[PDB]
Amino acid sequence: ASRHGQKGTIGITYRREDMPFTAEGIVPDLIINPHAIPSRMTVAHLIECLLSKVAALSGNEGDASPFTDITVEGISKLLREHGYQSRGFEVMYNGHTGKKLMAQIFFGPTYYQRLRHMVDDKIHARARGPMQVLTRQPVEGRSRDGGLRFGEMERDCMIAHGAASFLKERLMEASDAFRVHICGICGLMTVIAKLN
Amino acid sequence: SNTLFDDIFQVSEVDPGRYNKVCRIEAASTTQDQCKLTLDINVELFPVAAQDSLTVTIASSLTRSWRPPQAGDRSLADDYDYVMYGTAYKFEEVSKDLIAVYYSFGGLLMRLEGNYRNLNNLKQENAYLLIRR
Amino acid sequence: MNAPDRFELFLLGEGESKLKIDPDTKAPNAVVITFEKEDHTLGNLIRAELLNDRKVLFAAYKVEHPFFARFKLRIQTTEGYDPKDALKNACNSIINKLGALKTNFETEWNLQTL
Amino acid sequence: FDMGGYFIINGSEKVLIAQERSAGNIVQVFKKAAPSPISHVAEIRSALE
Amino acid sequence: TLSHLRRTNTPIAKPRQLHNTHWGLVCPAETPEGQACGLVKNL
Amino acid sequence: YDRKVPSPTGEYVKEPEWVLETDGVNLSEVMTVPGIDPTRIYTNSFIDIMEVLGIEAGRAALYKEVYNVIASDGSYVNYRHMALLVDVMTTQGGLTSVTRHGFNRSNTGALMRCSFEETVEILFEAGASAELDDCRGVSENVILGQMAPIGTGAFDVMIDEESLV
Amino acid sequence: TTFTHCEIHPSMILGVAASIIPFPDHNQSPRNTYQSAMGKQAMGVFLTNYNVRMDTMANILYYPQKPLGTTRAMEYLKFRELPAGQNAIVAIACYSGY
Amino acid sequence: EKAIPKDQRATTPYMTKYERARILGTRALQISMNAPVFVDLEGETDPLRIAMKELAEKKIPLVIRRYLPDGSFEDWSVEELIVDL
Amino acid sequence: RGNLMGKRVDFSARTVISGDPNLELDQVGVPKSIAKTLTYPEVVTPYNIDRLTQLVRNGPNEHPGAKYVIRDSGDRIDLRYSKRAGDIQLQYGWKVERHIMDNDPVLFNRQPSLHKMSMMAHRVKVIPYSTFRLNLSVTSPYNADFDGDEMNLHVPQSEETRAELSQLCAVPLQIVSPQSNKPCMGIVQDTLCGIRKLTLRDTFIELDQVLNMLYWVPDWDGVIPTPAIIKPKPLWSGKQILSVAIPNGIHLQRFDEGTTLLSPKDNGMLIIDGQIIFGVVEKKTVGSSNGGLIHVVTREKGPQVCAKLFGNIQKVVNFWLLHNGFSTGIGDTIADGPTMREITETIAEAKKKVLDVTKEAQANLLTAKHGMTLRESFEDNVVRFLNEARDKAGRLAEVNLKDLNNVKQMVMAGSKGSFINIAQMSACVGQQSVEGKRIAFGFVDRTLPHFSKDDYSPESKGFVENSYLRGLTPQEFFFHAMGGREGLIDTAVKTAETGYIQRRLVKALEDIMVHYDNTTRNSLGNVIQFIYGEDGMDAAHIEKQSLDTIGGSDAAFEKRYRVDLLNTDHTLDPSLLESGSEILGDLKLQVLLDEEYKQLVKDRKFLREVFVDGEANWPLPVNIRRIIQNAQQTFHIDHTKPSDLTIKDIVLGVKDLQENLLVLRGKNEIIQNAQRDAVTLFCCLLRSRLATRRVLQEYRLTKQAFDWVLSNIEAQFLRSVVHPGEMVGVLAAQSIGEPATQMTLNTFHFAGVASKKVTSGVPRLKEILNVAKNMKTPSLTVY
Amino acid sequence: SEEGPQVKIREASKDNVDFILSNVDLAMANSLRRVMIAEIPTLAIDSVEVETNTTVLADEFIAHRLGLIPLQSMDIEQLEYSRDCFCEDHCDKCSVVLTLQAFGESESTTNVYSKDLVIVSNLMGRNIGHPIIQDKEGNGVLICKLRKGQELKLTCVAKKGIAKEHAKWGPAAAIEFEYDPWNKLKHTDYWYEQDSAKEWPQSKNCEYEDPPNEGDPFDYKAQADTFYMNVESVGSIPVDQVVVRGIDTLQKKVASILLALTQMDQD
Amino acid sequence: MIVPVRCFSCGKVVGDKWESYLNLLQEDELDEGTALSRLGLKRYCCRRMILTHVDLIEKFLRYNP
RNA sequence: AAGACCAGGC
Ligand SMILES: [Mg+2]
Ligand SMILES: [Mg+2]
Ligand SMILES: [Zn+2]
Ligand SMILES: [Zn+2]
Ligand SMILES: [Zn+2]
Repeated sequence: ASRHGQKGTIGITYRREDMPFTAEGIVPDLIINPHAIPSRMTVAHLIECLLSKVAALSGNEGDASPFTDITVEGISKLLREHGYQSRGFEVMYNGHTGKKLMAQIFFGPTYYQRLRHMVDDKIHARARGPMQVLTRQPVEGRSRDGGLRFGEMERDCMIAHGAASFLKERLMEASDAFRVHICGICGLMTVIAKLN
Repeated sequence: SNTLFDDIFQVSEVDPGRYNKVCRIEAASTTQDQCKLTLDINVELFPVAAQDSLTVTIASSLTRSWRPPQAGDRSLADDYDYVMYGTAYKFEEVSKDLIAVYYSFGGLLMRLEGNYRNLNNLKQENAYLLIRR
Repeated sequence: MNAPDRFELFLLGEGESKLKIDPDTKAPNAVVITFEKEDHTLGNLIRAELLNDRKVLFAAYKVEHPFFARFKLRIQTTEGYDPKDALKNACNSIINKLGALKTNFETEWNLQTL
Repeated sequence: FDMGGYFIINGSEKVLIAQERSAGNIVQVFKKAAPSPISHVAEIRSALE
Repeated sequence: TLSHLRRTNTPIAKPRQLHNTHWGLVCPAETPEGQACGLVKNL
Repeated sequence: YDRKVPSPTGEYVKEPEWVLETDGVNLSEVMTVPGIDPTRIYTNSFIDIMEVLGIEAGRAALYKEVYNVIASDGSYVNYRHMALLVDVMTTQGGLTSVTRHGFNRSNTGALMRCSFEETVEILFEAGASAELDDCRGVSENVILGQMAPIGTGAFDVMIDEESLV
Repeated sequence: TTFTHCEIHPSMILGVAASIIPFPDHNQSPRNTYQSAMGKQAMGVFLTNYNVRMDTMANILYYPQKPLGTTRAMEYLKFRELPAGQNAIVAIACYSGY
Repeated sequence: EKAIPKDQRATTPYMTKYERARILGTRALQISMNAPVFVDLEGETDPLRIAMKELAEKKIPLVIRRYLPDGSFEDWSVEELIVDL
Repeated sequence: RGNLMGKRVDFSARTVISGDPNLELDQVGVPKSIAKTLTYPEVVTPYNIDRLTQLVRNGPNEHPGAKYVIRDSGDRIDLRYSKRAGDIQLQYGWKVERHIMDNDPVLFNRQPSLHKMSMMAHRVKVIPYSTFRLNLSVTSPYNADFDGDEMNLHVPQSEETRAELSQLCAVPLQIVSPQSNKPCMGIVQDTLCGIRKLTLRDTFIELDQVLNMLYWVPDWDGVIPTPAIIKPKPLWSGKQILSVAIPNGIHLQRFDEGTTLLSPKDNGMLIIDGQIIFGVVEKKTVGSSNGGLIHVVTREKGPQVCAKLFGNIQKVVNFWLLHNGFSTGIGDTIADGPTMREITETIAEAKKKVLDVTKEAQANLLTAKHGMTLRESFEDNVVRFLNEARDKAGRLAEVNLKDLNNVKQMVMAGSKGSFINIAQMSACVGQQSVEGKRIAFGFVDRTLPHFSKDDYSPESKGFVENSYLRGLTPQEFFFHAMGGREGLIDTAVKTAETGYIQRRLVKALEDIMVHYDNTTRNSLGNVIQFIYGEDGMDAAHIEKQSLDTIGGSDAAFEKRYRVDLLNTDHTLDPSLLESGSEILGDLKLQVLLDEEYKQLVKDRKFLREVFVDGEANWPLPVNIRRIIQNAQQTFHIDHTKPSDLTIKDIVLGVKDLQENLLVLRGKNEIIQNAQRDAVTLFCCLLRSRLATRRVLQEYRLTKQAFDWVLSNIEAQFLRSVVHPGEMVGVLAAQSIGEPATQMTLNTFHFAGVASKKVTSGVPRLKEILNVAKNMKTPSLTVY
Repeated sequence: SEEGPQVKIREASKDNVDFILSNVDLAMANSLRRVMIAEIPTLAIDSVEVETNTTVLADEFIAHRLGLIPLQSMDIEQLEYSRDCFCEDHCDKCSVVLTLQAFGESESTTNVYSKDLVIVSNLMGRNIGHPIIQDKEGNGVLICKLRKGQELKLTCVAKKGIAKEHAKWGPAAAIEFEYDPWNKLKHTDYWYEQDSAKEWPQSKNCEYEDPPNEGDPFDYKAQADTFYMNVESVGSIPVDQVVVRGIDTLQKKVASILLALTQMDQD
Repeated sequence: MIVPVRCFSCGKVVGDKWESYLNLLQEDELDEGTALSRLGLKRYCCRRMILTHVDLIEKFLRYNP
């Protein structure tokens, strides 16, 4: 994420040959999507990333210090004399064709941060395995090669569905499933099954 | 086959309403009294001034897919400056005789008004529109 | 760790041959070719060439999933002119431009000082 | 850079967290609930230091 | 590390709402979402 | 308040009207008043409507008030779903809430009632009032881990008969 | 017209972790709360001496990068001198839909 | 005891989603296990797609027992239930 | 409640979700290492034994593979060890635990699972990368995005557990949903945003691209359609090529505002058989809206034919956008010099408005608004003069937005962004609030230590003069700060509160399922609704159809349904019917059109006393309008040549229909009397769409076509009857509990007046359900 | 100059080729730019065998580091790819081997360069595996640093690969590319507030075309023709060659397609 | 952390310039921008390669063992 | 094993 709470996985990765490219022949280390902007109302991010255009360029200081008198008009005025389109925009070219992009783009340098939670320490999957001793159920946790809780709230939406055969198995042969001997008179588990 | 309508209109309004290539156009026909035309022209192919003498025509051919023209032998029915392709989508009774038709060239609209498109404009999925001069 | 192989972007792993041609059963006389281990570098370029040939009614390529090397060409031409020959000429044409562009460039470069 | 302020308890660093609580020995008045025998209550939490 | 060394805790009127008086003494923005939001504070 | 009313000519007209709105409830006392239409008067307290105008008038008001939470909110649920709630809270007699003081105190299946709240005293007095259990509730059949009498498992399947071709 | 005191600099009301926000006053006010939880979730050099300590989990940035956009509060925070974050070049387009 | 006569049967004469779902499955069970097959398997070699083929032709030999809430019930064969749905 | 009802389970996965715009709707990008672990235990049959002996040899290492091979006298054979994983002499009768593989029944969940649509069958598409991919448009019902959530998948280990997975819960046959008798997946984000772009009147494409898009649609019959423009340079309209995604005989019509079949705004929507005639496509069409394209295409064509439709729309739109671009710059929140100027003087004027009322309240001339304080009426007077001021400023930026404005453009698609955003960001932020009141006096007699005491003015009390692009002041920031947390608080409190509400609902309805006599019951077999939903209908097959006889003058109704053969002036002109001239005069028939026209007053009477507000638009089964166009399109009817049905054909056949529309079948009067009742509404609509004057006059049906209209209806109706079994208990709870989660600002918008406040939202819902004998806002409304 | 696509060199250097590229199709100039980036092969270290690394950097850090170091690829043609060459693992026919030994002798920091890499494998007299030094002083790329008692002993084994493979291999850098500055073909629509002309900056290449002017009805027939580039070498291959081989690699793998039609044609 | 060989964004070798940079700032007293000029970084993704860089290695060496 | 606590993720 950037520094204005713009949480974002990664999704796919293109080599510089497919990526949109400016007329100068630059390439974004990162595409994110205009939809994560106007509902979230993070205007500093559209600032900082403009701001750091004039940082990279003039070798100058990124004074994003809060209650100063630094303005968007300001930044830009500097950028406009500094060689560019004052509001960010740069006519990028599509990668595959090199056909000019009908939109122009706000092209920014913007401190992003790489957070904990990489995909590969949570990619759990089980088909049976270890099993608690008390209740004969899937041990817990992703690092015990556990299994997922198919909690009651999950249950409801199988019943809603009317999926009966499933919800059964997915509660027996996917879990506890056991075999005891019952009394035909009293009905309890007394029966000393001296089997074989 | 074969034409279905012919008349020469005087353009009395060119509204570029918040569009950049396209345009709504208002016209009366030089000859015919109670006749009027409202149409969407692609101004960025064919510039439509005020008061031009646009000659309007509606064919219906000269069926399968499309082929790149192509004038290797091809000669489609045009001494025509400008040619679109439409669908009729509602036919309307504007009192007594005064009938009106509605055409779509993929969203480029066309409203037309008279009373003698009878033996001519039968409810079709055909129609090519042709302008000249 | 569920990352594919890096070179599978140009090595045809056994089985996979480079060109597979199959007959388009939608519209008469037209075919759909599959280029294992290729993309827009190559696709877009052939497709545009097929476009200067007046004998080709229809021509398009599409990268089905960008996970994968593959891309698909669909070619349609006029009765009498086999689809593959279109590829063959638009291919040879590419070469004859490229081949010429190179030597044009060189007599240029070979002028400059610095 | 490591600025201190923790402890080390079996080679595991430990930060004591500020605990927050209402001060003692200040006097305060509280209009008690609408269905109750008492109208207002004055309260002093008293402790020595 | 810097932030955890400047933490706060409050156990059990309107004790999560950022109160007028916090101005300059607690951070107006630092606090964890949900579970114990507004109670845990950073100076 | 705005209100649409049949015209003396056919269609519905906007006829506006003076409506009185209150802070507090005494029903059996303000409908008995002169000047006021005692046939349209309404109160958001569905507990009073229930007591004054009977259960059926209640069931209706409860709905109005449930639906009002939803449709004020921007949403729209289908009448069937809400009404189905509204009817359960009603077919008992008065107003059975959706808490352990409502549905759960009713005499459904011992096993199915226990899975909600107060798991122990529910099972206790069940051993005490020695209750036979249907095992027709979803929950019972879950516990025991057999297929519920639910959608897929509402019927049974058997063979023919005809046999062979 | 009857002052007694004066603030040092308004910026100071902010925490440690919200003082990395570059124009938090141009941002809407939850968000900053969010960043404030993620500043912490970051990777970078957490200590100029990791090659010597021996703890469960470390996570260090191959190339960390003091940002192009700073807050006077960062200096006393030691941020330009120990970042987590890199000045990634950034596109705001719908491209491939991914 | 007890049933309900083959005449005076109220229930939807159609076959419900929930009915067929279980029918197919129960067939798709016997099919997946090597029990014999009642249609010219036209290429199709999958138990469930086969059941769908036997279901379309009505050569599934099974009977729903629909229980009413009073306890008594009505029988319907898969040969005699309309499969519009 | 924790290990019996229910449990931790085997045969599952979790990972981070990721959006895949080249995946199928009902698919499930699954990582290969997962598919390397989970295992459907397959029996061995001569139909499989080849692709199965194959499937052993690959072992648990290569993808399409297998561990353990179960035999008779049940015995495991572990295929990563064992001196025999290479040999292996299979048999019909043995099981083989193959890897999960392409195109498989999985059950793909996401918490919190408050829905039948948080669960679904997806089809399995094995992929690279440790991640689950899914089509963007299965985003809505799951309520994912990819700030990196994380989702589950359970693998059925039986043949009918996978039948029951796919014949029942599969993503498509889930598109249109009981909850709101409308569909719960639409087009979203880029797709939804550029579909608007692509579709503008201004948008044209030329050959090259037109052929790749064409080719990019997978069910495209290889028929390049003729371009709208053939003149200089054959060009296509965006609208045009798009239609190649929309199937055959798909008819749909709208009219938004001032829409004239000449759409001088290019608004509304008219789709005439799988081709679009006018009107910028966006949310209201391809959204998950009510009368929209997916509602139609499903009901109409299939679920499959519709799920296929999902993909196509994207495949094209996405592509078009991949080569159009869309960005959003900070340049997108800059207004005119004039407009910033005038915006600020907007606040200035409304500033000295609040200032003058304050100055009045001070000379003790502020009059006591009846029923409120002196003070409290001042709170009203301001927050009103202050919102008033901010919205006006806000809608003054909205006027000033160019049409090429990235913000304004997503707002127009309806992809992200609404009015307040533009408002905020560019204009003024507005008044802040905690506890419904402006900012607390927190320090004794003022808000922040920086103003004098007793300061009632806006900037003291917590108005934010500024935009976000403007920047905010220190104090302004803090007050924002304060309204901030308040939200974050109750978002934590709401999702917990409503989370318990649902748990109770669900456990309070549970086994209320519809039994095989169409009566809603439970474990004791108590009756709850004698006929489910009051009408025996499933809520998916239902739609907002307009009751033609409620509105309009008696005069206007008259000339609409009246047929008087004995009046020369009110007969069916012999142009309409083929018998027409031979009909004029005639008692024997007039007695039928008479008692038809009486039956239709009994109707207008009966409805006007049910729906007492005139509201003529009610949810109802079997959309008749679609069957009519569908008839007059299938059968190609010319609107000059005379129909060919007797009055006896129509009248006597419409009364014939109504017999066959069975919900209940019992052969005794009691049952047949609720049968008469469950249908009463529907048949109103019937008689109002299928009346003599209408069938003849308006949509000119021929005998042959008519009998088809009559036929579909019967069959469509019968298909709409709720299925015995249906677990309507749970269905009903989650159908109420789910919106409850999505309830914003749990205060109100009644706080413009300082006590027009009425408890609404989640607090109310808590009372209602608890039967709260001491509510916060009791009130009489008196008439 | 002749038949097909024309080239004009505006500026040239060992680092940058500036050129117009006239009378070519769009689809081509691009497919060039693309191969240029990804597909013209080159040598770079692919395998490190570390013996001692008492350094303050991690092993596989420094591995990655030499990964990037630009090795001389002017004779890349006579080296086979390891994957092909019939030699178990590697030989002098398919791989260059390098050696890096350094040690802190100084109390002061002991810097470590690419000038420091020493070859070993038999070069069989060809141009291959000289770490390119564009530096003013004679030591480019600063690999790692050593304190005092610090030691690094390793054995890089450069092999032939391409950008698609890993970017350590692409010889290409930044490639400036542009078609038609005045937006005559209206392939883009300029965002604005006031006046697009005062609001965007006339391209560098504006002097190399005509005015819009002004005036005349948009030209619909006009196609994507003429392109402006300026290709920049990383060092391994000469600038001038990067195009040449780009143009060629394109031609070569279009030819492999043609050829591959001849085979499957058998039956 | 040691100056990167090659800019993440374009690929131009920037690693051989950390040397020549610190020198151009200290001995010639230039400012960051005009020193990035003289070093031949014009595409600013490469200007960002250097100006953002913190050379933490210098501290790690500081540790004796 | 497993209980307790704390951080934390949608
Ligand atoms: Mg979201
Ligand atoms: Mg999310
Ligand atoms: Zn016993
Ligand atoms: Zn070798
Ligand atoms: Zn760079």
